[PDB]
Amino acid sequence: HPDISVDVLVIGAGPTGLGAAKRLNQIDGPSWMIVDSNETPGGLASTDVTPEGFLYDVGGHVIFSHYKYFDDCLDEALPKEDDWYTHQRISYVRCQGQWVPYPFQNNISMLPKEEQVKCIDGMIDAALEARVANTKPKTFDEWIVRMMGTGIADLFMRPYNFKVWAVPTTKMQCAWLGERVAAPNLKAVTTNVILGKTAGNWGPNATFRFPARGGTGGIWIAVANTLPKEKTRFGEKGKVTKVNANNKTVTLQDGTTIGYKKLVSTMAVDFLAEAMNDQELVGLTKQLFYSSTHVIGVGVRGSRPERIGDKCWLYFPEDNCPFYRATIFSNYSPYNQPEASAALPTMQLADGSRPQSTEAKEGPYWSIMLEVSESSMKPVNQETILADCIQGLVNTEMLKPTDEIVSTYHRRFDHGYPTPTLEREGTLTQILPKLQDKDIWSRGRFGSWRYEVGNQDHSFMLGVEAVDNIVNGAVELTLNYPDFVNGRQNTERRLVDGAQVFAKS
Amino acid sequence: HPDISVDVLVIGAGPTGLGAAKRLNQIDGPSWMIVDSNETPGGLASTDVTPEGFLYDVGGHVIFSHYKYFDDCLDEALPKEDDWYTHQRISYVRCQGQWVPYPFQNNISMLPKEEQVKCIDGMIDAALEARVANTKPKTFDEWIVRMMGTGIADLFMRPYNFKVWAVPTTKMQCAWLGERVAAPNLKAVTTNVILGKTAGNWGPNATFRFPARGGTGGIWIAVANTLPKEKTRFGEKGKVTKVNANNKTVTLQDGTTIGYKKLVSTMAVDFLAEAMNDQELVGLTKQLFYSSTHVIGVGVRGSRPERIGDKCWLYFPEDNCPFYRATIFSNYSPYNQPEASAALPTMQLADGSRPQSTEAKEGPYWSIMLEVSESSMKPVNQETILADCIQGLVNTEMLKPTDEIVSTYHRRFDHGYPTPTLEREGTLTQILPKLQDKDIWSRGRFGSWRYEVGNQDHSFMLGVEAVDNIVNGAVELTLNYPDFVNGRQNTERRLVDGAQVFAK
Amino acid sequence: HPDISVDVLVIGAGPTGLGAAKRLNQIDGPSWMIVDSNETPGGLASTDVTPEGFLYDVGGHVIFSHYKYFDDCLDEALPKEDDWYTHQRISYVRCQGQWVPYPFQNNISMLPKEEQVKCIDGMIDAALEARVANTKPKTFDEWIVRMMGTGIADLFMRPYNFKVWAVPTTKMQCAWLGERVAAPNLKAVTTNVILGKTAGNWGPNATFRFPARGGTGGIWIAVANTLPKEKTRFGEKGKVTKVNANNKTVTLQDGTTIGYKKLVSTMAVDFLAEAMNDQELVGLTKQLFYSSTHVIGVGVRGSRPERIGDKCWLYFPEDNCPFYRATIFSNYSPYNQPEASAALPTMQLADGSRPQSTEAKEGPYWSIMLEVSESSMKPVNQETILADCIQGLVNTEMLKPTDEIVSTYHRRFDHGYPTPTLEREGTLTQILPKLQDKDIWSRGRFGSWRYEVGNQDHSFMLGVEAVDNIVNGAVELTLNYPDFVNGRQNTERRLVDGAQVFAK
Amino acid sequence: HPDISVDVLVIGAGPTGLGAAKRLNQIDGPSWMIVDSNETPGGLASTDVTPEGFLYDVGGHVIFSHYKYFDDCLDEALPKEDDWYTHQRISYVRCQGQWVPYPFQNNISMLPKEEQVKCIDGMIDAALEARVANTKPKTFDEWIVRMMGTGIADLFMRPYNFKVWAVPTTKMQCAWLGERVAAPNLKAVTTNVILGKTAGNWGPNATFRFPARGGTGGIWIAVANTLPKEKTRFGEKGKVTKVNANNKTVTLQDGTTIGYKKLVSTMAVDFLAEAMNDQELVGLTKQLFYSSTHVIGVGVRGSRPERIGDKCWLYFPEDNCPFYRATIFSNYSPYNQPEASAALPTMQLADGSRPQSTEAKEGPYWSIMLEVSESSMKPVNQETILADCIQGLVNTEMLKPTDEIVSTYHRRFDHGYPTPTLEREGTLTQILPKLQDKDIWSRGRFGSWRYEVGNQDHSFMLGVEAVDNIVNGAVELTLNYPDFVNGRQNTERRLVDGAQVFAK
Repeated sequence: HPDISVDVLVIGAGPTGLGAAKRLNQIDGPSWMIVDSNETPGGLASTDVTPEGFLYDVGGHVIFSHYKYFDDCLDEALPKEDDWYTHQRISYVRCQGQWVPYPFQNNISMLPKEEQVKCIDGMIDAALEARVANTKPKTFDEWIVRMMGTGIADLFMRPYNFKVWAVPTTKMQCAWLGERVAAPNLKAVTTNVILGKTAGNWGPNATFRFPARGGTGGIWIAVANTLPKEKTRFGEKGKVTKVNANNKTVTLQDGTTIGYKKLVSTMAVDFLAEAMNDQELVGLTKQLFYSSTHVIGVGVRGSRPERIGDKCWLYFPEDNCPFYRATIFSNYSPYNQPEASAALPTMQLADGSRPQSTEAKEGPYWSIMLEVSESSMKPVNQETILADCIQGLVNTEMLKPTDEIVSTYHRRFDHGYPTPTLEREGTLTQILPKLQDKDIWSRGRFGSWRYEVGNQDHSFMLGVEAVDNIVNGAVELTLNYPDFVNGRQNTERRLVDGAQVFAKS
Repeated sequence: HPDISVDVLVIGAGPTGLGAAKRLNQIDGPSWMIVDSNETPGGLASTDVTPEGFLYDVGGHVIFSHYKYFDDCLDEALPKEDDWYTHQRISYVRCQGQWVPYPFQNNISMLPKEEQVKCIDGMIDAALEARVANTKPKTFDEWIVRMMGTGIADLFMRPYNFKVWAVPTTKMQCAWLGERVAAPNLKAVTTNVILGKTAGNWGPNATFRFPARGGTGGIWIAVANTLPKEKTRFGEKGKVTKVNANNKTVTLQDGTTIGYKKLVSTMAVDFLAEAMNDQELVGLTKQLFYSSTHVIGVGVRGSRPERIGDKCWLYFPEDNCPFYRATIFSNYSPYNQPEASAALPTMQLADGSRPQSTEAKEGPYWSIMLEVSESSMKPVNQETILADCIQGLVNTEMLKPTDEIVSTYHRRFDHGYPTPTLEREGTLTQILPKLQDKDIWSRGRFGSWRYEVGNQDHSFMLGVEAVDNIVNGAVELTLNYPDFVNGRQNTERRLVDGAQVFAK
Repeated sequence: HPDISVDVLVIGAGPTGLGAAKRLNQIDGPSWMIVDSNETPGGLASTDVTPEGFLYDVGGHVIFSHYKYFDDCLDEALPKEDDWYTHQRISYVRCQGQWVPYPFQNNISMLPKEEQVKCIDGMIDAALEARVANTKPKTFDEWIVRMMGTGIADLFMRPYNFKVWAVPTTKMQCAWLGERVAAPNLKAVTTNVILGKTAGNWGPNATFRFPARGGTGGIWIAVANTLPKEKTRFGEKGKVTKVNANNKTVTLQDGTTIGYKKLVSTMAVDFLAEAMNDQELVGLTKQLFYSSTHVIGVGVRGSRPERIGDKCWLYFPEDNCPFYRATIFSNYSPYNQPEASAALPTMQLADGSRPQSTEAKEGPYWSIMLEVSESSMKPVNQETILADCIQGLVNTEMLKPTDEIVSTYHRRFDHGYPTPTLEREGTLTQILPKLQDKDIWSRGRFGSWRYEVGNQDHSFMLGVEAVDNIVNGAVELTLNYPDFVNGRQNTERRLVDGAQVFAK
Repeated sequence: HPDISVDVLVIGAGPTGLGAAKRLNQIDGPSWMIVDSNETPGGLASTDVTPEGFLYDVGGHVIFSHYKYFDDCLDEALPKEDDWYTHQRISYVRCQGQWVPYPFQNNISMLPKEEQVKCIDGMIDAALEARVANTKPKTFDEWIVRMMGTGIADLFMRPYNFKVWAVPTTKMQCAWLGERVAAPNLKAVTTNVILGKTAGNWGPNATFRFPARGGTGGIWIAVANTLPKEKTRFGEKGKVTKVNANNKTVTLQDGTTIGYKKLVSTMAVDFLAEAMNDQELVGLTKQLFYSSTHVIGVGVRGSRPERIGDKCWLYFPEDNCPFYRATIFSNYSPYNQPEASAALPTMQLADGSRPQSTEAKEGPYWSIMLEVSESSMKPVNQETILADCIQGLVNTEMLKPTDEIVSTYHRRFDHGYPTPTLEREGTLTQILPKLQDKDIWSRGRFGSWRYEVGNQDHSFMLGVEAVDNIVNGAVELTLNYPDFVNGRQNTERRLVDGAQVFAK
């Protein structure tokens, strides 16, 4: 008999595990327990802070919720109106010395005329081909070129996606992008070129909310806090080392054994296979491809520069900088960096030179967060990446050579992005049924390895739906039908359902 | 304070209400109650019997299940292997003196060659057009011509569908038919013509199961039997006469009042509106269109004729008979008609004449079930419809003039088919949400009026999913995404879920 | 026995008839003569002069030669270098206050950005439709929209062409436009829009040459001058009044009879039918359609305005003026109007006011030539059309209100354009072969009624090829295959062929 | 000064040179002479005879005339109705043991069903592709697959054309096939399949006429006989050995020199270049591809076998025989072989064995004429080809092993077909204008090297038109616009034109 026994054991307390736990706790039927090897819940949705007081998420983290249930839990966790800040979804593509409003194709009036001609000519070819198309695109690359035409694809989506995924667009699938037909909106694009007009895809109703304090990681701490503490086990005490799927027993690092009837595993599925000592699953899961993420944070002295303005996130297809995306994290919340009266010495100037004075001075401060990808196809020199990113900041005109840097941050995350390669589904449809046959619901960004349902809200719901499948026979819609859950507002499932209402009387 | 109070009240004990009841009874959380004006549950999935012992369902009833939950409840209700008979899904189209295996277009090799030419030419036009199509069809008719071409459409789907829906194909939407692109499989059609082959869409894996006894109605009586009797109110005592949506109170015919928190109503939504005395809802529901169904049953003396054989259901596009579909109901089960030893006099010959003898004679017996549609666009002479059907049976060579008829059945069901008119959705998206905001889940063949999810399994699951939405925040998938539930095996929800397992 | 007998009689001495005559004269085999009711040859390619000394062609006449034969004869007729002026083919469309270089679609960068959007959107639609099109356009209108899209069609080709043809574009065929597929060059149009480029279809190698003196009429007088006079009969003496096709006899105004073996008739075919007293043919020819042309000329005091510059011809789609086309005729030759030292009083200002001073002042002078169409579907008030045109010149900013007009000209030509109606070919198929069988070669702008081969060179060659068919069994290529002759440099036939070289 | 001088010198008295001569003789203007290395006029349109009396053309020669002028000259040459025989254009494709009527695709009902399925499926692919095609095919091969689809292309046109051209279909252009859009008539093909119908493209309307005597060679002998003898120089005396283009002098075998103003050369343009000793042209003409033709004749004892019947010519795509085409030459005229009473010994049986008796026996007789192509890409063993052809006849069931062969004929023609390779035009547009600059009209099957205008009627007209260009400035339409001349009835040019009528 094992040290402790529950009906449903949840491994991991990132958004996915927390979702499983939130639904288990709501149902309050079967006994359950959630473990995590980290004392702080949140997983990849956590937040670090430098010794100098600059918070950084694990790269740009921006919530768009497809589910009311997710909204219910965020609201419960952070209920005050000043627990959040609201911003418009402002993004740009850095291209040939310009900040081009997203979406790129609707804004190429900013490029030289000769290049506009090439772009439009390419999209004309794409529109004429789309008119007689009778096949679906088979690769990400085909999808890109059919949507954009060659000239536009070459400027942004092709080089950008390589810098993101660290694999060529020709080696990726495109089903994950959804069911929308790959075809240009030629009229929209030429209309903006003719009018000499720019237009981003944001406005008063295209907004997101960011937590006032603690960064994204604050959300999950708050959510976790709403669970019964005695049913949680976070820290070294909660680190799983072995899973005997046959005995439905899990062994933690401190030797504790847990018996379960159903397992919800949100750890990376390749780590699960190793922990199960299953050679067959180990074999299969090493067929899955992923990239690592280097997050670099740069704290800068001064009020926010006019040139940065209200920008939120930014895309970098060009090769004059190593990052694919930058986030003006200081725009998300004034509490993401020290207040103006806090004193910090300048560490270096943006151009790498030493400051004239070593003395500590006041702010105000602003803050840039950058992401660099790494794969077996795209190596990252960890000893020079910070300095190279900072050089990239000068090259892209985000910093002047003279800008004062008061804080740096660099961290490498081994499992960053699960790759939508051509082979992914072929591999997943062998792995998941084998785990399912053992009453193991492997779910999450790396639990189920599906980027298209790999955001915070998706992950959370993957955990919720896993519990709902386990207990109520619910369809696991997010897991199996990304296009379905993404094409609708999911209003039916709520933090308070009829069940708990009727029970309370 | 009303006479009774329950958390969830279910109106109607046809397949839909029974689904609601079964899910409620499984969850066993909220209190609930199910009422019906009929002593026998089943609704349009019931079975009648003539005084001579011939059973008849409400027209051809053949189950194809999309849901394990449904199978679970059917197995629970009728657990024995001898409770069921298995049959292949054998259907034909009567056309120009021949029985053409379904699907029609794959079997036009049976028609005269000149006609095959016309058919193939039309489908060639449809293929070339589909090659450059970039719009979806907007009407049932357009959908048909794009799938089949003009020649084929005119031979079967066009005239047949008018006989079924009792409204022209140009007046119906086509979304209900699924997301599949409207375009011909030219190669499969020409291949069969070239090889001179016929081929039905059945075989050892395209089967269905039919209850050994009591006809389709027997399923629902047995499913109803698994419910706690004290939670059911069936008969005149359970006939709903008034619904007060404001006070969440229902009043039965015998004056009984029932308070509810949530209402699952499976009666026809136009009847519900009337019971609510809600004049706005009455106006909206009057915008919906439906056809009535005449079910005609004919019991015949003799061993099953070889010309009939293993046929199960049959389609009739042509003018020489008023029915759109016939079912050889005696093939579905030997208990659908009297044993051979049963003595019965001949009532008439199939040509309409009086029999030579009035003496009761033995069988064996076989049995034909026919359906005729009626609507405001397609009236039917009620007084002659039986005799017209019988003459139709002679015209199509299903009966010989000399065949001996020993039993007849005819019943008109006012609400037969909810019609997928062009207008249906615009009207429903006004009705269903308005009812929803009053905490009324109106669901089922006429409860929510969507034929594409209007079979027994769909109906049953509409009831299940309505309860599951009310209690467990489930998505009402069947109701809102026909294409979704119909395109997969719905395996997740079972009669015993983790919930009930952990409970013990 | 008739007064005169020749092998080949040529009726009419405009370009077509003179073509016939030049070929007959070069071959110098069969006997022949040529008649015309006018003393001065040239037909609709003649030139008038006002009492004030301003020349006017019969509307805008610009030669583009598709044939070396035609060149040879023009060079023979006018061999001196200073017999000609050369100009670039500079044309513009007047639109929304702007002179838009031709071709219009390549120059819409001159219009407001909002107009450009509408034009490009329209042309995108046409490009996507052209990608799947598998029929040819049936009407001029279809052809226009397929080529240009709606937005561009509506700004220029549609309204302009109604103003020209005096019938709606929907009533005309489109084969006469040639064999090019009706489809937009979307890339070329969008590229010029993107670059903000304008670009005319002219330059150092897109030129025309114009006669130094006598206007276009000078060419035909001089070509006619190369024929032997005794084979000509021009004036009242040569007016044909009767054609007896069966007796191969023609009667002149003065009673002279001329017998012929072959007849080349270049007068309007409807006139020919009347002269033939052939009611079958009168009936048929009356089915053809044509428009009348009002040629208005305006002589203006002053040096050529900068706003006018080197413009040659100009198109006017808009309804702020009655003319469809203006020509800056004073740009074609300095001898189209008086010398600067010539004194002329001002007849009126462009604003319509007439000054009290009759003082004759000197020049220099410039000149505008205008055309207004008339037909049964578009009447023209002959009494006001001059003043309306002049006000149109003010509306389009060709003239200032204060400009001083020193000469006016207005003449109506009954047969102006032979219209390419939908019915034209059907009707000509009944007419031309009927005449052919009577040994009558009816040819020319109204002789054979085909506008696409109705220019001076085409006409000339229709006459040449008629003779060549009569004498040498040549194919009448220009008559039957406009697309053929228009798509190549016709170099083979020359004023001096091998036959004449060897004969020496 | 040269031994003899003329305005126009014609080299070669095949159809092309004879066409030039006929027109010169008719015009009777410039002086002229025609020479040939062969005492008998006709070139590749001549006829041989075996010692046993069996006539053979240079392969199957069947006249389809596109020109009235050609008809005129043939009718002049052989004016009696009994100078000609008329036959329907009857042809078949030998495929998988069947004689499939031409055109092949309309008759695939004769093939096994599973193969019909493959053919139709391929043509369906081609039809759907043609529906969205926006390019012209670039190779003969692409043109074939677009017309026929893969399956049909593979059975006939692909393998057959390799056997004809002795180069792959992928190495040939396709413009020579005309302007017709490359697309299948899918309905025509499916219809005959569905109906199980076969039908050739012949009937009482589709006929040809063949000379009663002397084979095709007899036409040209008779036409040449209409020329003034004194203006012809045929035989060893007429063999051109040198051409001095600069001096405009030709040198014959016997040393005679002829001066000309204009040269119409109908010899192979590669031999012309050699005779001109022009190294630039010799290099260019060596870039032209051509195949050699082997003609095999087989005379057989017996009345015409039923299996052969009224067949005229036959196509052989398959590898079980070396010939690409066979002609039942004995069907063209009873005078193409000895009369029945003529006695001839049997030379061998079809299976190659000796006859039982070596004595002469009577007919009747019939006759097969066969064509085998040869090129650098496809060698022919000259020593075994006769035997291989005869075996092919047995393999194709044209001869029984027992049939008695009474005559054999074999002859190799080095210049057989001028090949429409991808490069042909690039080369010819360099060669022809250079010759044209030296007043040399190089014209004919190998004179101008264009197969699509390489028949007897085209060749004749190439010469006629060459003269007409030289003397009358006519356009050379046949030479430059094959599609134009082949798409019309050319009725204008006659053996007696107006010119000759007016002269008398």
